[PDB]
Amino acid sequence: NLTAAESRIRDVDMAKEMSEFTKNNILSQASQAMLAQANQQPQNVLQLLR
Amino acid sequence: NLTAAESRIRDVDMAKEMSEFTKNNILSQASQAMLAQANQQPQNVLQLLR
Amino acid sequence: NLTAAESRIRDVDMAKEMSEFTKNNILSQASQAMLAQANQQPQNVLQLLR
Amino acid sequence: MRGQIRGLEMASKNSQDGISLIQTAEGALTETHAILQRVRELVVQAGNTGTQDKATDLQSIQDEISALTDEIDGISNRTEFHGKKLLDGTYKVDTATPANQKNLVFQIGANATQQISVNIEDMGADALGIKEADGSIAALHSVNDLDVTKFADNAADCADIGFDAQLKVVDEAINQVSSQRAKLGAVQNRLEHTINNLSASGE
Amino acid sequence: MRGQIRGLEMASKNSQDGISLIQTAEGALTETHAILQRVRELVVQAGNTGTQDKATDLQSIQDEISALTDEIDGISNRTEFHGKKLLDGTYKVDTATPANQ
Amino acid sequence: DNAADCADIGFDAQLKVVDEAINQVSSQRAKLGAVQNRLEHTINNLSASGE
Amino acid sequence: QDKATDLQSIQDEISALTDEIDGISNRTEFHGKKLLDGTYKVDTATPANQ
Amino acid sequence: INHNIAALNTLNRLSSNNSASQKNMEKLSSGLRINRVGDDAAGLAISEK
Amino acid sequence: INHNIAALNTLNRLSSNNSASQKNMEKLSSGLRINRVGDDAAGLAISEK
Amino acid sequence: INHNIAALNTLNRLSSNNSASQKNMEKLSSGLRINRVGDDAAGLAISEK
Repeated sequence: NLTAAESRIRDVDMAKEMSEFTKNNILSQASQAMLAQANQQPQNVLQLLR
Repeated sequence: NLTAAESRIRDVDMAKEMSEFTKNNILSQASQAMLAQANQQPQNVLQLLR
Repeated sequence: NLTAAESRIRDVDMAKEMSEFTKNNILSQASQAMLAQANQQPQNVLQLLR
Repeated sequence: MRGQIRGLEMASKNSQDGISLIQTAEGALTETHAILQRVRELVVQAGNTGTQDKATDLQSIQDEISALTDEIDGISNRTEFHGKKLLDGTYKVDTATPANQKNLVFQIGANATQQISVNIEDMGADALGIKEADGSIAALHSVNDLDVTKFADNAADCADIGFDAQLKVVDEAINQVSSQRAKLGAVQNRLEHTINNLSASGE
Repeated sequence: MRGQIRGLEMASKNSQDGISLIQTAEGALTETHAILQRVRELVVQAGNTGTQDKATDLQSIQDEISALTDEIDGISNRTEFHGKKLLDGTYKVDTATPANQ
Repeated sequence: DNAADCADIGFDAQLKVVDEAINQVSSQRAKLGAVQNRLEHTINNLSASGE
Repeated sequence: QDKATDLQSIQDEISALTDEIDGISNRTEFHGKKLLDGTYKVDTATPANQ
Repeated sequence: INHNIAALNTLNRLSSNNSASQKNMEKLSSGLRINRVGDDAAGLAISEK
Repeated sequence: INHNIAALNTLNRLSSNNSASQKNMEKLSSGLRINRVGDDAAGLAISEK
Repeated sequence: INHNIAALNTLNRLSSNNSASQKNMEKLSSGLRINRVGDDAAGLAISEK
């Protein structure tokens, strides 16, 4: 019972923590896409310059 | 922890440093546009000459 | 114990050395990107020429 | 404004460095803590074997225990971040003269009084106590565990030979280490919240 | 007219600066709020563990809680925009003397 | 030796005086730019007087 | 976090920056007249010296 | 305006999400949500006694 | 940042877990938790007298 | 006036912005903001000890 309790504290629902892992990766890479699109506006400003 | 600390010192937020890279390029090329327009006034002075 | 010691000297943490391998590749290819962007300024100078 | 901003980025880096310092302390306290687990086992079977084994075998168990102790003093006297020993009594939580506390006041912001204090205290003599540890008890119970030949003299009813007292003070040392680690991890959480705040201020 | 206009552009910039000030306050309140989430968890398992754990372990949980509190006072006493603390009791919604608001 | 409570070793005092120096420099620069604006207005006035 | 030594290194950088401050205040000249230095104290104790 | 993209918040966001992934790895490689002392202090001390 | 992955802790973790597996083999191939002198000293000496 | 365009400041500006881009490349090709000793001295020495 105490090894069970310790486990419920210390251990990980590694299935759930993997779904979370995936999720955080997708959020990172999505933010990276938003960065890629974000760095495209000043060039349009340059098109306006010439 | 010390490799982490060294990294926080030595390394680059290369995403941020790329957004900066882009930015500095756009400022350069914009200044170049301003040069191109700047070299057009003396010719108008010449039009005034003849 | 001596085969262990020799191994600790001679052998490679090939996991770590692969993470390093990847890393050095990314630094190379990144430097190559910086070269690609570096060779774009003289052409803007040419745009200023005409 | 600009000065504030650049000092806020530097504030983020500051708090990150502080977290790392703490993580060093927490690896050290982690290993120390595992040592105290092993010690606790050795005290329990010192309990039974004080009524199965001889004083000799208890001297052997004691040799193992004292070795583990020398590792405790070792970690407390080698654990350094930027060459500054953290675990040792350098940062006594409350010195008798409060001037001597030398508290870890990390920078958290970019302006005055935007700091957080931290304290650490751990070594061999990290057992029970009030202001000092104590004498025959509660300092050596982490340094020189009594299960030498003493333990065969009595079961629990001397308070400095007794099983119950000794083990109680082992669990006390584990309580102090666990408390310290808990505080430090809490500081890490705090500093994380601060990095986010500084990020928004930079925005 | 011209004076009005230039003051209207300045009015736009004014309100934008105000939004930013608020955004600072909202990052601060965001982190404070997440702290209170953690606290709530600690109070719930303080609920059960008040009938599983000892008063000692509740003292440890309490150490974590008080730390989180010191972060609350921290954010309320460090959150500044143009060096002016926003969250603290400087701007009590209704002072007993309304002159002090 | 100390955190903030000597006024000549303290963090808060030192940093406060750094921001003070920045305040004096920024004040100076502000005055000077103001002089530039003033002088611009004067050039325009002189231009009209020349007209 | 750091020792008094590392603070001596930071101090070396700071004092260098200072020597640049005195430098700019003792080199900034227009028509060979130093402007930034104490030549034009805003309010001399003797106002004749302003 | 060019000196300041609004999407710097995407960089703070990206660093935060990365840090999330870092905690995820430290929990999955270890199988422990108490891998580091931080992120659960009380639960640690309970689990340790 | 590229010179330093956070998942180097996965390599220290991986070396530790491997070492655990190594002790496991040394105990299962031998059937002895006192296979090497280390990892139980007092229990050894008791078991030896 | 013809011997002196006001936009010479665009040339000093352009050289400065170019130099910024140069530092950017030296940081991105290297992944190091301490690539050269300059631009962070104290941080270097700390990172070096």
